[PDB]
Amino acid sequence: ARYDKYNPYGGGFRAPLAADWTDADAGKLYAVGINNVGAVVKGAGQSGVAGVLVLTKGAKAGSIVDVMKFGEVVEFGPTSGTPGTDFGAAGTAYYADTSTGAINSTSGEAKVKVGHTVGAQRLIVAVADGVVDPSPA
Amino acid sequence: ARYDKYNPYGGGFRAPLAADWTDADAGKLYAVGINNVGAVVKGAGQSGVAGVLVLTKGAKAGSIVDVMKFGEVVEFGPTSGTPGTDFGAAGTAYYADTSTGAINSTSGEAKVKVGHTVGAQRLIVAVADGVVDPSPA
Amino acid sequence: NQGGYNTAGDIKYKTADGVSYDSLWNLFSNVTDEWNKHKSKMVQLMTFPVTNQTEKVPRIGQFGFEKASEFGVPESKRTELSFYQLAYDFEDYDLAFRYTWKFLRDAPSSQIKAYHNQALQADAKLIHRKVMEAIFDNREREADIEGLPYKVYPLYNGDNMIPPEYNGTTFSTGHNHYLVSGGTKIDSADVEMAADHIREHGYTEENGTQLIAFAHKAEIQEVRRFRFGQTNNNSAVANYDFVQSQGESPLYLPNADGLLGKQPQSMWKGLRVKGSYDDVLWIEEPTMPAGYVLFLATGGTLAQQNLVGLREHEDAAWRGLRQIPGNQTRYPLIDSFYQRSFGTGIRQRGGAVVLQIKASGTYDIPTKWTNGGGFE
Amino acid sequence: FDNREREADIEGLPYKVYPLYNGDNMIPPEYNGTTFSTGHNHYLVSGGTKIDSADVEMAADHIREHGYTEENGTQLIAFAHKAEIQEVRRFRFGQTNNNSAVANYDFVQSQGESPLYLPNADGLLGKQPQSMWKGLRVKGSYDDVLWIEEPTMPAGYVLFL
Amino acid sequence: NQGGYNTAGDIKYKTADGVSYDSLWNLFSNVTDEWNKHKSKMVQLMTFPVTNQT
Repeated sequence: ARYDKYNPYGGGFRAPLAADWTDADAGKLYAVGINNVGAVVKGAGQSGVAGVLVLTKGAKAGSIVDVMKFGEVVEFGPTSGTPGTDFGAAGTAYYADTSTGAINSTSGEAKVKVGHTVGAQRLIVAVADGVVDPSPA
Repeated sequence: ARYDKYNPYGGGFRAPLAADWTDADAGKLYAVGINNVGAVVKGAGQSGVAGVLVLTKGAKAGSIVDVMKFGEVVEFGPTSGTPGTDFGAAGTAYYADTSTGAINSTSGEAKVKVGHTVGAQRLIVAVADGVVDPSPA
Repeated sequence: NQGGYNTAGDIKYKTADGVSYDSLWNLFSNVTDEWNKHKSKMVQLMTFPVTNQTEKVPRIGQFGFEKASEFGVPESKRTELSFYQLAYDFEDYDLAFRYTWKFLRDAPSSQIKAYHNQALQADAKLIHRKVMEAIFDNREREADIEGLPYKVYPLYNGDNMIPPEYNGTTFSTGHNHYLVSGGTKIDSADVEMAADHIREHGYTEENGTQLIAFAHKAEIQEVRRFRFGQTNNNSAVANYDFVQSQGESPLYLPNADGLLGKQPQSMWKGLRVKGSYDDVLWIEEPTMPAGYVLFLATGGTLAQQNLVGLREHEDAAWRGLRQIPGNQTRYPLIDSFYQRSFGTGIRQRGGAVVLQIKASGTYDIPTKWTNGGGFE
Repeated sequence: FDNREREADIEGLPYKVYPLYNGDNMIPPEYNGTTFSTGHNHYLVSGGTKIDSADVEMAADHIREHGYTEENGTQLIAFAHKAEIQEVRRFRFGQTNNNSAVANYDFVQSQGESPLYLPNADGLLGKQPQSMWKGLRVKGSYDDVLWIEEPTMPAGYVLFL
Repeated sequence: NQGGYNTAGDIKYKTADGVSYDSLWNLFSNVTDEWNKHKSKMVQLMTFPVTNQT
């Protein structure tokens, strides 16, 4: 995954990273939130899911990251796939597990919608306010 | 509260103010909506909650206001607090009372999520489409 | 701080007694600030612009002759070399100035000029903080330079560097310059210990150095009471006596057996000197946190170069404080940026000592100079 | 000497007129990075029946924290009644005064005071205080403050200026 | 002392992190030890050249 189109004015925000992210995560996409200190963590923090994040390289705790709320992500595939080969399905909605921050096409009541795909490799990011269904039958 | 990132093209919109806002509201943040005439009111109008608003000085009815839907608000705190001293908690979601337009950290099924905080004094505004839970169990 | 867009509604025209705010802002539009001149002077005397060198190359082995013979031939001789280097950190920092079209129409020009003068003072505060936390934060830092990792250093901090041998004294691993006094108030044994921790690495008065101590008033008012053979705090006994600088308030000499020390001159490096104990000069330093003293070597053979290296960007187009034009423009919203980037590291890991006055336990980094803590 | 705030009218607009700092809500401006709260005060009580150098030392520094220091080219003056000067002139470095306080400075008498024997042939480190200031007569100095016997001064009071 | 023939493999680089091995050896090309200057002084104040072998 990579940021294709990012808008600094309300499309995303600067925040400090809460922990080190290793080069094993380089080019993966995760959903992220804010912890009680005001720093970025994978999954929901206290904020719920705040947005999505890609790092092109590993990064240290307390370094500044740009979290995307609205924009386009290219070379996209699910968080469990290999970056740059294991691309997504076309035309389908994508959902974050609020615990790990892992994104895949499987919907679930407790998950947060992050976007949908326009062709296999391009995700239109537009993160939901909250979970898919806060009142299951 | 103050605006710090605003985008005139889909981040917010011009609308006419339905009633005078006094200097007692100067620097407070309210959730706002549109009444059946087409003017900005506190809380939901007919539109539901349309966005959030801060005025830096009081303003007359029929004056034009920039309603925010996506952006960043700095010097932030809950609407009931004193502006410029009674700041928000870091890393937490914020919710509007649809009746009064007051914003605070307490979730509730009939409330609308307006954003989340990144550190104490910055709110990332990204207003939800509707109430937190339309169908309580 | 205060932040966000400047708006109509932030503009004040006149006071209730009819003074124009343009005239009030015109006091702040052009003045230099005496406190940020002092902070800028502390950077100037405590830093050097980074240049690339090896550390001191260790000396080769030496030969010896053999007793000759009429039939045989002698045994052969050889030697080898070694060297090393040290690195420096780097980081980017930026501020914003966002306005509305009404604000730039209606606001006084003096307010815009005041905001520019305040950005230059925000830079002085940033550089000063980053130099001081290079000294006072006792933690090793990683840095990436051209995609490779490097380690950049505080003073000796109990780590696995071994200081080089000097005059036949050999140091161990675990050598340290972040010292705890072991008592609630400073005493002469703390001062003599700390100055000797520097002077064991070279840096002595015979090598032509001066030691300086920068301290807060609460510790200077203890140190200036040290007198030879008298008891201090913590039952220490002073081996010297504090001699006032020639510019201090008058004092009676206590004895026909006069003071054991030379009288300091009025100023060192344009800073006023309180006096001297041992041979170190004591300076009342208003920037210094309460429980701490910085001892520093200067001059002579070994300390011609200041303690902290400043690294700026390798291209001149990216050096200095810069204004970037910003990407909201003319109407309805206007934006503009200031950007600076630089970083720091210590080469001479033994050239200074930080002493903390506390009763027991490990060293604490001063909160105002913890590396992650802020930008002032 | 009256530590109470007063109103005044100028062109029919009301204003406040002030004493020295007196526990009111003006915050003194920052100086050498020092930051002051509300409730700052310059009407001080000694906490002892006779003056001692800890009182003199605190009062002079309570001025000098605002600027007004010898580095900025000021002089400090103390106007006092002879009952307090007869204590102050006896202060000596490292020796004990009235309320068990130890003197952080000695009192050095001016030229034209009655002569004094000193332990050392050089005797004095630094410069002896001036005999006269502004046409008034100076007793000596303590912590670089000049001390002046001031017959208008009430008994239990010192003005540092 | 190290001893033996000088061999290829006692040489260990042309350059390392941009510094040259010839420049490193050039530092030591003309040094003199202050102890060997002192020892030469002590010999000079403590000896004479023998003209007469007995």
